[PDB]
Amino acid sequence: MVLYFIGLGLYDERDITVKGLEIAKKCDYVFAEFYTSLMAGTTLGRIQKLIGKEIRVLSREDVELNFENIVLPLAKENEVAFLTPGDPLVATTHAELRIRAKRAGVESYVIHAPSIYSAVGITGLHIYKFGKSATVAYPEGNWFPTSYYDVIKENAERGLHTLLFLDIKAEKRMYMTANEAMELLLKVEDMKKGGVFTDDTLVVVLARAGSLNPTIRAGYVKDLIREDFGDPPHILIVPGKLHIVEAEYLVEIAGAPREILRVNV
Amino acid sequence: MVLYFIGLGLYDERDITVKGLEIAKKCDYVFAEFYTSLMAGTTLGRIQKLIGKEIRVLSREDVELNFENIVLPLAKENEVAFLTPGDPLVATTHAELRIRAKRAGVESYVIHAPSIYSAVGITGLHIYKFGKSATVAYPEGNWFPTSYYDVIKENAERGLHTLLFLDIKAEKRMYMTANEAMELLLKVEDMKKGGVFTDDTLVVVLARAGSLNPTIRAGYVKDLIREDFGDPPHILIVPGKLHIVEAEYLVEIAGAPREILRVNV
Ligand SMILES: Nc1ncnc2c1ncn2[C@@H]1O[C@H](CSCC[C@H](N)C(=O)O)[C@@H](O)[C@H]1O
Repeated sequence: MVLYFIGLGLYDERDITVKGLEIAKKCDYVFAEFYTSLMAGTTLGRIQKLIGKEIRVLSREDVELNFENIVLPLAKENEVAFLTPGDPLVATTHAELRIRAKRAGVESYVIHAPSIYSAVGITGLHIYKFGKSATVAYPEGNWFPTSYYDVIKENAERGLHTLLFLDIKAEKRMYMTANEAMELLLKVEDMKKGGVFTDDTLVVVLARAGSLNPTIRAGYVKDLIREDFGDPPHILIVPGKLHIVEAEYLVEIAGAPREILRVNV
Repeated sequence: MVLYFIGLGLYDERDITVKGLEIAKKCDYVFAEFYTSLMAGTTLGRIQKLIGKEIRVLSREDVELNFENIVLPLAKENEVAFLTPGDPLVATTHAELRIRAKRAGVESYVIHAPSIYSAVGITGLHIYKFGKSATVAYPEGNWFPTSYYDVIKENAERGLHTLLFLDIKAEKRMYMTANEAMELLLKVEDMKKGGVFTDDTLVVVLARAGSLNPTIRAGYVKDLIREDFGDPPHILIVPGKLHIVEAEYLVEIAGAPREILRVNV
């Protein structure tokens, strides 16, 4: 009669909360999805070993089209868990699944976990200064989406930071790198000429948040565009004007050039 | 030779990540602060029991004025942890403590935990649509803070949602309720008269996120301003223009008036 939405956290199998782990262990059935994002620091096998239960992986179609036929029937008569990377319901489509549960007469509860949305706090940028967020999507064929560029423009215009989620082909386990994202933005700039993203733009790269050894780097596009930030996932941030405290953290912790202390504050 | 900043999560001792717990258990010394937020579902005793170590609680003064005298000295020759509610670097000034660690020759690492900043996803509002955030502070003396009102105005004009952290006076055991926040906002409205926050404004209240049964309510200020949302902590949200799916969730899960289903495109 109960369905638990449980977040797995940021990077590896230990990023699930103690609460999430203990609940998952007591569930009769455990499902999971790895299409909204991936857990780059672990494997399905290691997650299963930790929970001590077999985990049935569900595809985007399994969930979006058949959640009520695959998960809910069992949840109607058993304790069922649905694991998701990060924090449950951060992904836009997940919230609606709680309505499906209600419709099916199944109670649902949410067990939170760390999300990259809040983990960016490790960049030293004040969380309250982050504005609207966006996703940089790989262009393909004759389709060249650029709305994320406008998001940066609108946030920066108001002195706000912009969190940019990078494209991920979960199924093929292919991650867009911060370098590729920078190249794309420069490409968009060359087309819109809005003066939003150039070689002189200050950016922050956060790779493998959740790991004990994440890569946190800050600097100008011209210098970071070909830098190796390590293994994915990568997150790109275009900060707005900086509070001196933010700038000093970027210099001391993220290796930012001293120049930001006078140019970006 | 190391200092770990470890988040404890939203509501109780089990909201810590497994990673955080396993590291905390092996630390030589464990410190913590409980003034940045309120964990309404646990006690110091229960936290100490789970970690299996004595925890020295620090006051805001101990941290802000003497972190480098109380914590860092021991971190030079031992493995030390500093625990905080939620995520240690979200809506706190703790990021700066990493700079103090560096100058003291102490390596620091961050272990994230669920944060209210991302937990708001449980309200059904799309996380990417949240704009700049703000804090509703208790007026004191002749000083009546109002900057949060302008944040709401700015986000709303862009169609973005506004997350409002609520004030907390840990030493006085005072935790601002959503009701008190709405009352303060109505007063600022009368002063500035910008048509930003009135009795007809739709708001969302999330109380005790992290618990299994948090209070999630949506409705007009005139109807919710005197409603009992249960024990603190509380957070208030002022949505911008809603997507149809957001409205459906607010109606089905947060008990909002079904009239909001009729979005004005
Ligand atoms: N479980 C919870 N439910 C509702 N609001 C919460 C909450 N935890 C924190 N808050 C809100 O956030 C304020 C503290 S701000 C510090 C937040 C913390 N670092 C985090 O990551 O969550 C509180 O006064 C309250 O308004």
